[PDB]
Amino acid sequence: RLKENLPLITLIVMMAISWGLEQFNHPFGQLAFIATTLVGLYPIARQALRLIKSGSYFAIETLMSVAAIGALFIGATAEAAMVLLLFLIGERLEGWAASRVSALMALKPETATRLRNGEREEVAINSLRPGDVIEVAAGGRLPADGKLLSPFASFDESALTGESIPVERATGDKVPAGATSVDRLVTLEVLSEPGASAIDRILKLIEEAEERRAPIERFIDRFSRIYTPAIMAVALLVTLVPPLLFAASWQEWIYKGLTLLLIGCPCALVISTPAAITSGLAAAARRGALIKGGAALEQLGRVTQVAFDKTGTLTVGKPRVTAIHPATGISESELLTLAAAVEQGATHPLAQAIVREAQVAELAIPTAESQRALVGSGIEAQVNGERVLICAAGKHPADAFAGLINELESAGQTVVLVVRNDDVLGIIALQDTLRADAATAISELNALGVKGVILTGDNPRAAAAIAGELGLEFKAGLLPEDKVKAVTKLNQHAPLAMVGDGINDAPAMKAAAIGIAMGSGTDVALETADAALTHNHLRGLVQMIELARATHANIRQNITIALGLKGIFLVTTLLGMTGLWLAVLADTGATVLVTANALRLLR
Ligand code: ALF
Ligand SMILES: [Mg+2]
Repeated sequence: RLKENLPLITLIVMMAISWGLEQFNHPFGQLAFIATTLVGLYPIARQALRLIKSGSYFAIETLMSVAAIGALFIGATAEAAMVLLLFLIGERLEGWAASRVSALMALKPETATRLRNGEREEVAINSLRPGDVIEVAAGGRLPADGKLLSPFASFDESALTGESIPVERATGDKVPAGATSVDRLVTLEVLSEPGASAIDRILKLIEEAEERRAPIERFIDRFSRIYTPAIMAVALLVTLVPPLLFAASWQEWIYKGLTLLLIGCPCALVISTPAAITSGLAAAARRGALIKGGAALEQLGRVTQVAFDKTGTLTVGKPRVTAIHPATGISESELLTLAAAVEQGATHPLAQAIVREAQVAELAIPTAESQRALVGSGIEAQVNGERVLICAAGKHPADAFAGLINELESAGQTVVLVVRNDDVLGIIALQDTLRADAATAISELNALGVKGVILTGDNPRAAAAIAGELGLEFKAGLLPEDKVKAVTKLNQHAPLAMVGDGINDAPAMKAAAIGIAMGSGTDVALETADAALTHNHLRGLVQMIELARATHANIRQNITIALGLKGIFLVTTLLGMTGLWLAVLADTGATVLVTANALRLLR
C-alpha cells in the first residue's frame, strides 16, 4: 500500500552510499553512481516507453529519460542522479495529492417481505416482480417503486426531495423506492423491475455524471509537448552546426548537446504545482475544511458560481415555531401548552417543534388521555376533559383566521390549527429557518463575485421565503434529475460548486465542477462530494474559495520562478558562459524558492 515511496528512499540511500564510494576508490564509485542513475531511471524510462507506444512522443518523461541516458555516456552521473531525485520528489508529492457508492447501496434493503395467498415470505430484492404485493414495516425503506394499496399512509421521501416532512399518500398514489414508512405498516404493489427503482435511477445519474467528467490536463504536459521537442531539436543543432560549419570537434559538441539535454530538464517546475497544492490541502485541513485530492482544489480555485441546496444546507433543516395566534380569551401560552399537550410523543417534526417550544418556555405539559390519529384530518387527544385536535390548515374550516392563514402561508410558513369541540382555538406558524451564518456567507461570496442560486426540491413558497431573505434566485419542486439539468446548464456558462446535504444532491454534486457537502449531511452526500464542511459553517465556504484562489496564484508565481531561472540559465548556457553543474545548482535554488513560496499558503 505504501510501496510507492520505496524508489525514493532507495534512490536516496544508494546516492549517499555512491558518494561514500567516491570517498574510497573513485572508479568503483562511478559504477555505483551509474547503478543509482539506472535504478532511478528505470520506471521513468519504461513509463515513457509506454507513452511513445500510445502516440504521445514528447511527454516530460521522454525528456527525462533521454537526458539521463545521454548523461550516462558523459559521466554526468551525479548530476543525472540529482535531477532524477528532484523529479521523483515531484512525482511523489503529486501522488500524495490524490483522492483515496456503498452509502447509497445501503439504501437498498437486501430482503423484502412479499405477500402471496395470505402468507409472508422473505425474498431477495431482485425476486420482486411488478404486481407483487410487498409489505413495508414502520421505519422500513421501500425496496422498490410501489403503488400504495393501503388506504392512507405518510412517507419520508427525503431521499428524493431532501425534505423529511412526511408526505400524506392515499390508495393508488405512487411511492418511490428509498422512501420511509413513518408510523404505520403499509402494503404496496411493486411497480419497478429489479435494478430500475428510484434509488437505482439516482445511482445511474451519479455514474453518468462521473463519466461525463472531462479530465483536466496538467500544465507540465501541455508545456512538455512544445518544450521537450524544442530543446531536443536545439541540442541536435548545437551538436551538428559547429563541426559542420566551424570544423570543430565532434566529441565536444556531441558532449555539449547531451549536456544541454540534461540542463533542459526542468526540475523545480515538476515540484512547482505539487508543492502549492500539498500546502493548500494542508492549510484547508488545518482550518475545518476537508478536500479530497488536488484536482478538487484546482476546480475550487476556478469556481465562480454556487448552487445551494436549501434544507439542511442554508437552513438548519428543522421546523421551528415562528408565530402563535390564539383566539380571544386565550393566551399564546395556553394555545401552545394545549397543542403541546396533544402532540407530546408524536414523531412528526412539527409536533416535536411544538413540544420544544413549550419546553424552552417552561410551560408544564399536562398529561393527555386517549391520544390518537384522526386519519386524514390530524392528531387528536383529550386534555382535561375536552377533545382537542391539532391539524393542517387545509384540513378544517379556518373561520376568522382565513386572511391571517393566507398571509402566513404566502410568507412560506406552515400553519396548524388548534381545534376544541369544532371551535378554532387559534393557529400556530412554523418555518425551517436560516443557519446563523448563511446571510453573511452569501454576502461574502457576492463580494468575491461568486453568485449563488438555490436548487431545492421543496415547495415554491417555502423556497421563496428563504431565497427572499438571501436575495438569491431559485428553482423549486425539483427531483434529482432536474437538479442535474440545472447544474449542467449553469456549468456550461461557468464552473460551479454544488453545496448540499442530501442523497438527492449527490447527482448534482457529480455534475458540478466540484461538489461540497455539509458536515451533518447524508452519508451519500459526504461520500459523493469532493469536499466537506465538517463544521456546518457556511462562511467556511468563502475561506475555501479564498484559499483555493490563493493557491492558484501561488502556483503561477512558482512556475514563473521555475520557468524564469531556467530560461536565464538556458540562454547563458547557449552563450557558453555557464555549465552543467551551475545549471543544476540553479534549478535546485529554484526548487528551494518555489518550496519556500508554497509554504506561504500555510499562513
Ligand atoms: F435539502 Al433540499 F432540495 F432543500 F435537498
Ligand atoms: Mg438537502
